[PDB]
Amino acid sequence: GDWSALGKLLDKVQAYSTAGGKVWLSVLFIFRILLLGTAVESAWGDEQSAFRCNTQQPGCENVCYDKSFPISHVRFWVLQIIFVSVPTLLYLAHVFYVMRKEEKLNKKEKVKMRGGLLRTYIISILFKSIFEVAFLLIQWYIYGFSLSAVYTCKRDPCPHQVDCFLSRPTEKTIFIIFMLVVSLVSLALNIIELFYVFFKGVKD
Amino acid sequence: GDWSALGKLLDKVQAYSTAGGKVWLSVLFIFRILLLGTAVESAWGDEQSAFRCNTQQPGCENVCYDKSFPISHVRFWVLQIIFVSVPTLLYLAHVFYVMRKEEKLNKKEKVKMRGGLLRTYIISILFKSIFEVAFLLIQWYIYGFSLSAVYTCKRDPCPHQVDCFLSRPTEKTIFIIFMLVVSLVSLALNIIELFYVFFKGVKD
Amino acid sequence: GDWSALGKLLDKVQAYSTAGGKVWLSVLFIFRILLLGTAVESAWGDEQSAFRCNTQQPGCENVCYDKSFPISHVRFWVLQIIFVSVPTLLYLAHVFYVMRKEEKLNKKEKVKMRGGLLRTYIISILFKSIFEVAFLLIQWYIYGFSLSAVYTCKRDPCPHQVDCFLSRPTEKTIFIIFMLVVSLVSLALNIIELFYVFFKGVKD
Amino acid sequence: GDWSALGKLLDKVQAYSTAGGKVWLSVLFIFRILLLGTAVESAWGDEQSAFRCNTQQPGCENVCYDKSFPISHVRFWVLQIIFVSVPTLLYLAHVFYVMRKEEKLNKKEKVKMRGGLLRTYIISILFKSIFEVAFLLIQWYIYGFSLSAVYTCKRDPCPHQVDCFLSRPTEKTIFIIFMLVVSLVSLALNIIELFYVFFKGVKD
Amino acid sequence: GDWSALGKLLDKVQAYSTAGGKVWLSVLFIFRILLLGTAVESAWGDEQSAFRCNTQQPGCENVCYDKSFPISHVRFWVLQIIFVSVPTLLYLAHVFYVMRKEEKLNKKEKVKMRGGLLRTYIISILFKSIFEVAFLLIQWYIYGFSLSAVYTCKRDPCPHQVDCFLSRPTEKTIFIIFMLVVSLVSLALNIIELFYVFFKGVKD
Amino acid sequence: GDWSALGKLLDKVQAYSTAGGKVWLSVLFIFRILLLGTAVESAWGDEQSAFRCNTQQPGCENVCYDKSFPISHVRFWVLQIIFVSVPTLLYLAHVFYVMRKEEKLNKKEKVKMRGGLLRTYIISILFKSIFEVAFLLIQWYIYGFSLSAVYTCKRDPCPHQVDCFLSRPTEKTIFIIFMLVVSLVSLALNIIELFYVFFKGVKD
Repeated sequence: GDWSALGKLLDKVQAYSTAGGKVWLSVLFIFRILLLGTAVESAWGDEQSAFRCNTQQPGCENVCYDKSFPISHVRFWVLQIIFVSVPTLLYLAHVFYVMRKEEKLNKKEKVKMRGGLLRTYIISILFKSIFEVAFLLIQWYIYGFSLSAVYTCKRDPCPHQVDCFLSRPTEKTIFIIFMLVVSLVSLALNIIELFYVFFKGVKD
Repeated sequence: GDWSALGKLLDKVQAYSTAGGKVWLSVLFIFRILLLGTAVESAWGDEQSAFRCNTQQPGCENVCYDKSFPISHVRFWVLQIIFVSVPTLLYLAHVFYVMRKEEKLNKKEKVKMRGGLLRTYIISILFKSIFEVAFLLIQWYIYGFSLSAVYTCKRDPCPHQVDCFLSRPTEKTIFIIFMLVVSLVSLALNIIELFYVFFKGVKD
Repeated sequence: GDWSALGKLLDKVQAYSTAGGKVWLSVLFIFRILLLGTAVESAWGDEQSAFRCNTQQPGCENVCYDKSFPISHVRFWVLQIIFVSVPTLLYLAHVFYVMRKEEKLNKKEKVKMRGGLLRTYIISILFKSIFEVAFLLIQWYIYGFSLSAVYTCKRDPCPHQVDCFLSRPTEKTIFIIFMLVVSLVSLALNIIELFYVFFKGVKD
Repeated sequence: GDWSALGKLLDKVQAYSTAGGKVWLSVLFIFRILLLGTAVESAWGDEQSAFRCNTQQPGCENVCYDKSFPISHVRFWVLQIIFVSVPTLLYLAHVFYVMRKEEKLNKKEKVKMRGGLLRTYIISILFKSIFEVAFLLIQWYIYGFSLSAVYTCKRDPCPHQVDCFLSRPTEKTIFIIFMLVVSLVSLALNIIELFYVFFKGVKD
Repeated sequence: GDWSALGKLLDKVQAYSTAGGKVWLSVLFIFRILLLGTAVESAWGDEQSAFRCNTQQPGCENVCYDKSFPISHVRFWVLQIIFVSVPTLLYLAHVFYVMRKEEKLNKKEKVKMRGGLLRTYIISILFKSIFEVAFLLIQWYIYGFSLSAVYTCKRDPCPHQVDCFLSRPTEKTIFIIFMLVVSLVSLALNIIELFYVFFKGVKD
Repeated sequence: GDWSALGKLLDKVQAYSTAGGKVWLSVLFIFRILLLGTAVESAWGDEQSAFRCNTQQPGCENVCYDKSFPISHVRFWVLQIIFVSVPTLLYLAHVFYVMRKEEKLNKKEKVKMRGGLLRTYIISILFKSIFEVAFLLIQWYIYGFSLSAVYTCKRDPCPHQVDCFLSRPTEKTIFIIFMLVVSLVSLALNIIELFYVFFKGVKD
């Protein structure tokens, strides 16, 4: 899919944010949206075609593939990258609205966070952090962080137990670890950014 | 398909609309057209190929797949997103026409909704609301909001009853719930926007 | 295929046409070219692969698929949208030529249809109307407006009669009805536009 | 393939050519390059996959498909549209070179075909005409203008005679007739353009 | 693949090169990069799928297809078009560097090849010529300029000799001849260009 | 995938870097990102489909294909081209920040590496070199630089030993050698660039 919608929006916020916001925008840009279109989208290509279980009964393969995979991981990461990118837009909307109000009000005759922009900023960073830890918790709860080559399936209308074999488990586990460590360092960067901003705000 | 037709049209209306109109345009932009191209278009890929019923008779699979699915859900959502996006264009057309008439008439020597723009605005929001509830009612009438893995098919030229097995029911039900809740909060946002505008119009 | 050839041409005519011409250009833009790329192009994907007749003889399927379908409907609509879009270009060419001649002639020292532009306008609308009714008549003559799921085929080198089963008849009939009603309201809009223009031309 | 190479070149010649050159550029633009990307490129999709002959011998199908088709028609039309578009570029190159020489020479202190531009113009139109009739003659010599559904193949390593069945003969014959009549009216337009230009050149 | 990297680079050299350089850039533009994306990329589509040898042993087909084809021809032409396009970039780099040095040095208070630009020019043309004849020599050494329909394969783990049948030999031989004659006239154009430039350089 | 993210970033650094940095940016541009989209992405197309081992047991092919290939080479090169392109961005970020600070500070009333830019420059080149040699060492440790046509597989649930046959080993080994020699000359260029810069820095 095309990812040139947000760019004409995240570029405009890359004019009047702090340096930690700029480097977080840069890592979100170059390490997630770029990685998702390039290679990790190709690896999930032959998802259901190469999947195979050892039986002769018709239609058991679809049920076992369903029970193994509630969702593919790519659409999970896309929902994650949508939900971590909503709650920073309203900060841009608020500063754009108050800049418009400033340019309206001053003519009846820089950037400095004061008054309420601190509040919007900290609740935006808090929402980003809690969405991050929520998505990571859900991914650990459902899938874990390893994929075995052999799966045991125990669902109707198949007989008692069947064995199924995936396709490319190693590469997928590698990319799962990679997206995990990217999410981890993004959370750590947000935490140290909020810590530095609060320290400078109590220092001034 | 390409979705860069309307953008050169919905951008121009994102200059002189109210804030509720701006946030509704933003959610229609980022949560529907972006979601439709990215991931939910991929999941309906192997629609008819992976579909399978348990028989030996030729050609029964096409009839049972037809009787199960009158339309795919993606084309239904595309028709929905067309019909909720027509009746806001004529508001832009009317304000563009009267702005042209203003710029023609004033030289023979902002934005403020007065006279008839209230009427066009409220009938546009009313048409959007009734189209929304009509599409949601039709989707509840035909499909429901859950998909069973096993379907029973009872059509000629197949014998009496046959069983059919779909592909990925869980992920599709998840995305159905997701589009449902997006439509619900869009309707609620339109209702509270019209309520606020009528309250300010009787307040002034 | 790419549809960004005409746009740099139909945009230029969307500067100096009447309001009925503008709304006809808008409906031709948003309801045909947009609909053709998005969803109805996907539904004709597995056209010949899913087609199947009940025999054991090799090669009968191609002959029966040929006799059922002289052309696919999508290429028929593309030829229709080409032939309804040629005879409006020469109006733009004529007004561009006479505007160039005006800008050449005036310097040797708006828009108002006078002299011959009425003639070009009415013959353009007449050609559009007769091409519309010709294409609709041909589509009714060959295909009708419904598709049965079962077809009886009676051609060599197959034996006497064979039965064939299509793929997704319901969705295709829905989209056929949709393109029909779009063509109908386009013809009605052109007729009422010409009626209004002739009434204003005899009123003045 | 992408067809946005020549456009940044045929647009520049659509500033200082005659009206017959402009309408020939317009028909070459809208009726060939647009038609080739949109629909007629889709119809040649399942070219070799759906092709089938009635035997049990391995590998005969490739030899019979080769002997039936020296080239597909689409690549033949692409070579035709390249060879009819080369010998008009050097006219633009010559007028650009002499316009550069004019702008160099005049400062040491419109368009009017005089001197040698007549010669370049008539040899360009002559080369376009002879390439057109050469390509049409070759297409009539090899293929004819009709496709039978059944073909008889008589090549080693197949036994004596075999029968082969194509895919969609009717639609392909329709598009062959269409490209033929487009080429015919292009040749007639070039001839009447050269006739009018020579008549005006002997009239002056 | 996308070929809009070099264009923003070969366009800039199409401002200050000689006329033979301009026509060589034009033929390299319109007859190679355009031809490679359009049609000849489609013909190598079903490369390995339609390939077939007559045996019952598993896996022999991959070994015989490997021994027949060290590389496909398209990737060979892509490497050729990279290696004939590197050694002209440094000429642009040198003239850009010395133009920058001129614009730096003159303000401390056209194009004319003098001093060392002759040397860079002749070694660039020499490198282009020797790379051209090297690639053509290698292509004649490995493949020849004709493809038989039947191939005899003599490799382990297949038994003694097997026969293999290609797909579309005639069309591929046609395009091989076409790329050959394009390379030949490019080499001849470079030779006559260098001859004319040296003749004018000894004439002055 | 799209590779037009970094371009709007590596272009901006191609304004104020040294000549060795410019030619390294040029070779990274034209010989890696261009080569990866064009041809070497096509050759890894039928990766798992054409792979085949000689057995009758179900599902052994996926396990043997997994044990042969931990990752495909293309995604390995993509991770390499990401990790060699991160540690040059912060140099641009630092010079942009200090140029902004210069333009802020000077108004309270070229490029010359002094103070700390030397330090950032040498640690950037050092990080690029060590990442290059690390990736090359890992590729030599896992794969080697040759691919045999026949592989012996010794994993459960297959019986004792099985033989597997790849697809196109020769072309893949050629491209492996090609990417190897490109990486080698990139490392050598970085080394001689740092040597020249340190020699000029101790010369001044």
